[PDB]
Amino acid sequence: METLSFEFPAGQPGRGRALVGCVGSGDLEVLLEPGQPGKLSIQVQTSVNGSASRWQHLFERLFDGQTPPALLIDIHDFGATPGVVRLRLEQGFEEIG
Amino acid sequence: ASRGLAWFQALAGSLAPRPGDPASLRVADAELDGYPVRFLAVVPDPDNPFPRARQGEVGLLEGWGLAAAVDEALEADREAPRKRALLAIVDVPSQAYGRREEALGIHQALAGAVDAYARARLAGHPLIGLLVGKAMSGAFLAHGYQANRLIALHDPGVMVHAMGKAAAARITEALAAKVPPMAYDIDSYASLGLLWRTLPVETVEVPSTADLVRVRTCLGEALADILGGPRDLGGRLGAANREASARVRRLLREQW
Amino acid sequence: DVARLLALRSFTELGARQRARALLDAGSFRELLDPFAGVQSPWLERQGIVPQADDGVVVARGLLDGQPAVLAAIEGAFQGGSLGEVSGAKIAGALELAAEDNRNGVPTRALLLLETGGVRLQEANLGLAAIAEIQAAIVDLQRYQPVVAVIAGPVGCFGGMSIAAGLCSYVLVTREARLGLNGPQVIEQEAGIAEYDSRDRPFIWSLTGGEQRFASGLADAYLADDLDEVRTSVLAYFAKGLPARPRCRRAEDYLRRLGDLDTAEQPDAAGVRRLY
Amino acid sequence: PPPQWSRRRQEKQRRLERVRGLADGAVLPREGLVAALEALIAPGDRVVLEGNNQKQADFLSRSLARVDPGKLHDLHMIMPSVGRPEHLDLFELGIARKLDFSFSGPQSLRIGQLLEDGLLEIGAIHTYIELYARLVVDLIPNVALVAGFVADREGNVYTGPSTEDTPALVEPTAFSDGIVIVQVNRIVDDPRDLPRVDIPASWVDFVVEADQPFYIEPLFTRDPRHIKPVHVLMAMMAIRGIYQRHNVQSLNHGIGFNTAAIELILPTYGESLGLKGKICRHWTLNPHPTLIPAIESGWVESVHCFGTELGMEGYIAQRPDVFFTGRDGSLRSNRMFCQLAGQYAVDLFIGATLQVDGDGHSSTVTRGRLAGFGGAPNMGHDPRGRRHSTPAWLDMRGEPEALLERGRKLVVQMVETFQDGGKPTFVERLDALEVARQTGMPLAPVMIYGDDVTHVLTEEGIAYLYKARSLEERQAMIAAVAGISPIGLRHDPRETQRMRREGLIALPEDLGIRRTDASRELLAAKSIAELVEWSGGLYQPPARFRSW
Repeated sequence: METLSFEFPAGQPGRGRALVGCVGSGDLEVLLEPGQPGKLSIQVQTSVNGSASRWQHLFERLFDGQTPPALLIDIHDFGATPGVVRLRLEQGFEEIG
Repeated sequence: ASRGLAWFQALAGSLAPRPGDPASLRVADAELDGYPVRFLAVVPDPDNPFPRARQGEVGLLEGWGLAAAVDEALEADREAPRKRALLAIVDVPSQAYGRREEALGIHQALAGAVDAYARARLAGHPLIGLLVGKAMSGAFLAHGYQANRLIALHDPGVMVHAMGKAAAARITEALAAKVPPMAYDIDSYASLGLLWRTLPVETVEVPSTADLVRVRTCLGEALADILGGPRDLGGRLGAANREASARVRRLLREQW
Repeated sequence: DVARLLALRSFTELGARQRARALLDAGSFRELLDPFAGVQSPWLERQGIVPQADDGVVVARGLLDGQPAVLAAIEGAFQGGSLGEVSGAKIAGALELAAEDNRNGVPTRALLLLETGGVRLQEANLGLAAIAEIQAAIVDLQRYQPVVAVIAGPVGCFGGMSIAAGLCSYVLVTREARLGLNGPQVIEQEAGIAEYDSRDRPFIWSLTGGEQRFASGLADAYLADDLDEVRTSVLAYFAKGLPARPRCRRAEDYLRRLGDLDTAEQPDAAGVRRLY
Repeated sequence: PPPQWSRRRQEKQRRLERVRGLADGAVLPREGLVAALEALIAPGDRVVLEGNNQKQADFLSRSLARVDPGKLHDLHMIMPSVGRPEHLDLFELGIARKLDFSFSGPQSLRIGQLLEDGLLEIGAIHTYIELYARLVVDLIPNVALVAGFVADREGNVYTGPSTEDTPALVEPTAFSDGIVIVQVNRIVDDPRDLPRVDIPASWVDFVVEADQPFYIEPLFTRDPRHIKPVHVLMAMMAIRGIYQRHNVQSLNHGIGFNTAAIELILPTYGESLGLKGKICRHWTLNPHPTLIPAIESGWVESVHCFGTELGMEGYIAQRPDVFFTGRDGSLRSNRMFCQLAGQYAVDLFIGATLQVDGDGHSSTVTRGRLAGFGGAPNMGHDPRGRRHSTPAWLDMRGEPEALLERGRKLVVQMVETFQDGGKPTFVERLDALEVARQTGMPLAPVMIYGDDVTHVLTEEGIAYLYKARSLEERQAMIAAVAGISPIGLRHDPRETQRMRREGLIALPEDLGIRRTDASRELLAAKSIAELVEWSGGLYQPPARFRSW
């Protein structure tokens, strides 16, 4: 298991909160709460070791040319595929707005 | 005097207009991360030879002047190892409204600007539009809207639209929050997928030291994101709210 | 000569689709995204406005004197020809494909029939974004083929698309054409009745009408409102290829003449013709 | 007929007399079967042994494994499916040496293991109908060990819903003086109590009442509980961006959850597109329990079946307008005939895989694991002998007025960019390359070659490979939908818009699909119990799938 931190340029704080998912094997939960303006802070706890650059790529693509709301995002992952991860993150961002 | 003026000075240091330019234009060459850059900003000239273009509007001299400044960089860099970046600092309240303007063909002058910019972008110059305030109508078309990448300051004073709130409401308050293409706020505009980034600042009228650090870093990343990639404006077709723009192009090639 | 008067074939009489079918080579007309495709504004209904199925623009492929061509024509009768998301994208997308044709060996030319009052307020920022792409696409395409813009009336050409018109290799106009950035009423209400009187039609035409634009060199051809004559002029200018020195590349010269102008008093049609 | 031209018939005659005392006409005593097998089979024999996909002749299989290896050794095993422990026991025990086969599932590791130790030699990995083909050319067999439900005393055999590979396996053996042994669940004294004849007595040499009913594997049955939103997303894009786009009328679904998801959202998502009766009317398919709601909803006009899925028998018998049934009323599957139809008579194949490389080459063979191809090669290729047009098959032509340009079958590889265990699906090099080098195979065991694939479908989108005009363009398209896999990382995201606009790829939003709309709520049935409900109680799930 490791704990990873990411940070990205963001806009104004999102203003709702959301929880999506579950820490079942092959799945993850995502907590999304309003953050500090201009900044998106992401914490990932994952069962899969050595996956930092994978998570980096995932977020890079997700936020490519589109400034998300400034949020605090806490992720607890039990080995979800990048596909499942992406889908849940999009589900989370959907609810927050 | 204007957000555009403040930000040109904050970014270029220079502040006196070049001899040869209209007094409504600020141009300065420099570097960004060691990459050659030319700043361009339209700003108010209360002594404008044209009376209707004295509160920051893009009029005859602004359009043709921009054309000339951009053509200057385009020609100077025709063989240079690196085509210089063009950073349009956008803060234009509108097109100039007047008899001189129409009689002398203000539409044609604004075209000169657009033509220069677009020719620069096609030739490999990276264009970045930095929206620090108003970006209205044909003024924005002539100054800014041809950019590879658009960046807006996330501030209520930053506004993109085709006409002023007064004019819209008179030919008709902000019920337009129902319809994203009709709204004035930068968040709505962002939702159209037309901005590469938005960034909130500390003190929008006079950028702080921490603001300049973020903005310059952002411009650096935009520059990097441009270089070596497609020179067109296809990056503006990604959002759900512009679904129909993307679908039309798909349908056009199927039938072409 | 009653026979002649009974045989008048006006160009401005025709609707957009009619103008487009008439200018293209007989038989070659083929519409893209035609009204049966149902590709209409996604924005107008929720606003209580009835949509048109082609969103007020006709885009057709065809031939101009044997040569590959695309023609976009704005229907001035719908929304006053003001461009929305779809109508704007139809024009921009077509210009874009024409440039790409040219990079693949095929010398596709674009003909633009501009009956338009600018940007559509109910789709404001999408109309303006599209116009930016229309303009980019004109500049791109004109590295290979001249774009001919025809301005005929009755609406004329205003707003963002007048800037697009200024970009075109060749601007052909009728006497009934107006070509200008701001519409008369808006200038009146921004700058006062003294600046600009929106009810004085002869005044308006004196500054922004086709005749004046041609005489002052802001237009390249001045045509009779006659179908044959307009097609003939169109075919001739495409055959000229790209101009050596288009209006747009003359910023230095315009800036210099504008410098010599005493701007203290309001110019008139005659002064402008003199200044240029 | 002259002696020197009838050696096979003479050899059969000598084998038959070595059991004439041991046997009662065509009927073998269950007690002396092991003795019978050591008499009827000779060392070196080519022995066909039913590991079909579902039906197992497991009594014969277990009885063969109890044979004296000093009497039977060096047997050449020909098995469609090599799934059961006794199958590979034969090699470990030194009874068998060579193996030609098509499918392996669990034993994938063990086959590799036995191969390194030199206890098993692989002739080749086949696709089923390719394997049947060799049986009258290249691999004429000596013995067939197969299974049925019922026999009469004279040798007529009823195989019913589990007919499967049997007629394809028995015909080349029966008609080349080979020996055919059938285990049946029960032998009827009255030949009239045989519900139908599937294999005539003439083809059969011996029958044996099995010690218990022959084992049936529910190979293609998928528990809808395990279907996740990402499956549903891919399934939505298949229906919209492929089935509807190309007007697909007939098809095969490869095994798995990915295709099961398509089946389960036809009556919801498909319904919402207004497509009932317009697509997916004719099927070559096992009777997937997951297809039950498509059938009840009226999507499915006909299904011809390779085999049967345990517990579907009673439901099939109540759907004779849809399925192929005999006069007794039960299903008549036929793996050979269905595979033939899957190749030549169907618009499209769609399946999953474990690895895809940058050229589209696809395989289930991973390191140490010699998985068989099964039916995927037969149905996931463009059948180049095909001449009859169909609208989907014609839709693949780049120039529909070019009279010399032929159509193509749709071949879709539908898979997540990453596999459950954390490995990427799209790799720079197939594991299969190193497996070939380690195993001494002349070529990499590729399931489906990249030049056969018309569509790559991923949770990211669809790459329309059939439009690719060079290998390099095909690579670009694959990379555009390969996500953040090593192949996907080669894609420049600023190129995506152009590929979208040109129709080379479609993202969900090109298809009118919002990613977040994908969820289990679109599944017409959420569980096995809901499948039984849809079936009006007719579906009887095997124990494995029961929650009651």
